[PDB]
Amino acid sequence: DILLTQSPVILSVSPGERVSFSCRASQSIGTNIHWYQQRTNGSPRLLIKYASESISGIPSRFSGSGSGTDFTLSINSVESEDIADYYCQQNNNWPTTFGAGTKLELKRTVAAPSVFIFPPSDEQLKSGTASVVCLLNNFYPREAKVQWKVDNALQSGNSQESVTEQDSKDSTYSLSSTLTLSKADYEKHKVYACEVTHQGLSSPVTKSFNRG
Amino acid sequence: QVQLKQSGPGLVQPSQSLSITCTVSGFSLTNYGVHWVRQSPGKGLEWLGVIWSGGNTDYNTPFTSRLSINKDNSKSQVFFKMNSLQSNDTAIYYCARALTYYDYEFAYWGQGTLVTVSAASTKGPSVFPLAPGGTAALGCLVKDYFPEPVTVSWNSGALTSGVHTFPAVLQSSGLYSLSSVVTVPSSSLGTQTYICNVNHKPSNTKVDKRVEPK
Amino acid sequence: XQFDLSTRRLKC
Ligand SMILES: *[C@@H]1O[C@H](CO)[C@@H](O)[C@H](O)[C@H]1NC(C)=O
Repeated sequence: DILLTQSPVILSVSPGERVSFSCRASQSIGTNIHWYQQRTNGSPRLLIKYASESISGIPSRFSGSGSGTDFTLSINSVESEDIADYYCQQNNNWPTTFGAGTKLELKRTVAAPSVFIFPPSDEQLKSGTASVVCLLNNFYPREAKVQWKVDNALQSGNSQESVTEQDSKDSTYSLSSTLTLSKADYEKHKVYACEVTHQGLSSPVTKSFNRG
Repeated sequence: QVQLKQSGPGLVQPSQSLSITCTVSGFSLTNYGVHWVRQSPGKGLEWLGVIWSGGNTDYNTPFTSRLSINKDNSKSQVFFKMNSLQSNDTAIYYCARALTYYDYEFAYWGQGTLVTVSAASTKGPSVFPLAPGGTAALGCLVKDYFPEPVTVSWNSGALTSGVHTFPAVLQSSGLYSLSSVVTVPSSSLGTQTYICNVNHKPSNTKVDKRVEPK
Repeated sequence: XQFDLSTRRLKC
């Protein structure tokens, strides 16, 4: 089968900038290449067919060139809604094969997180488990530290983080940190604190509550 | 419009078979081919096979033995079946239609069916509330379900601005957990109702959780 | 990068 090599793996640019994706084929495939966009939780969307032919409904800022083994998808002025992965596909040789894709990331100005903390619901406590959630909302860039403390004791190993993909509108991330305790441990302690460290804060921000 | 609507996401036991139905509209199955493509961590996008207007089938080489594609033109339905799944067959499966009847440029896709190959049992989630400069945050903790995915929306789709639904994470228990938040004006907590609509299709668990200030 | 089933996005 034809191997398709896309590069780079990650592309980082700023809005309004031109950007280019590369796709190299393991042997000449003429102009038989198609390009796709995939957004968070999406199916692939066809952007360009046969190297350069345009697609109805696709913003004119998308174009492609190339022939033989070296192909290029271009975005002339990058928008925030372009945050996505991009894939090439060859169909000169059966079977049709796809590249491994390029991830597009957008730089923006530093944005401090808004921090919210949520104690476990009494409904969940009936089940014998306590989840304490800490929310870091709409920040940039992605690096952040969440540190949990219960009654001045540092928590380690009992929390998990999930981070959204980049927002398609404001280009920020959001993060949740969930501290999971047994109901017994939770009932034994009082002060639940989450300390958040990020580049957009001049000092760390703590949100906390006292059980009851 | 041209559309492809696939059957719901679900568990398949190791060495059992996977079955997906693609129902199409805005075109006739007698005029177009329907292709099947999958998307896995280990191999990315692979083309699997196709059934043509006239009923002929082509299967990609690694799948000739275990793949079968059928259809019912009158019902606008395409039937995908794959035998003896192993764990690296866990993937997102898609049906798709080309721009022209004989070609392979996929302009129309189904929403994809997330397929999990595992010997585990299906389990619906519990839903718990995450209770709330004039901006309040509130949400839903969607906990202890298998397999992926859950859909979550807010106020039956009417609330979308400010909504963040986090990627699910696998707990040590082997069950997933996820939170969905939204930010709103705190002055609106008095007058608006907030409900997260949780849907876990693999277990047919549908919950609407009202989230109030405690 | 690698495709992530939860988000359908590449993840490094
Ligand atoms: C799964 O395993 C088989 C046998 O090791 C291999 O041929 C195939 O490439 C694997 N599939 C994926 C999607 O990684």
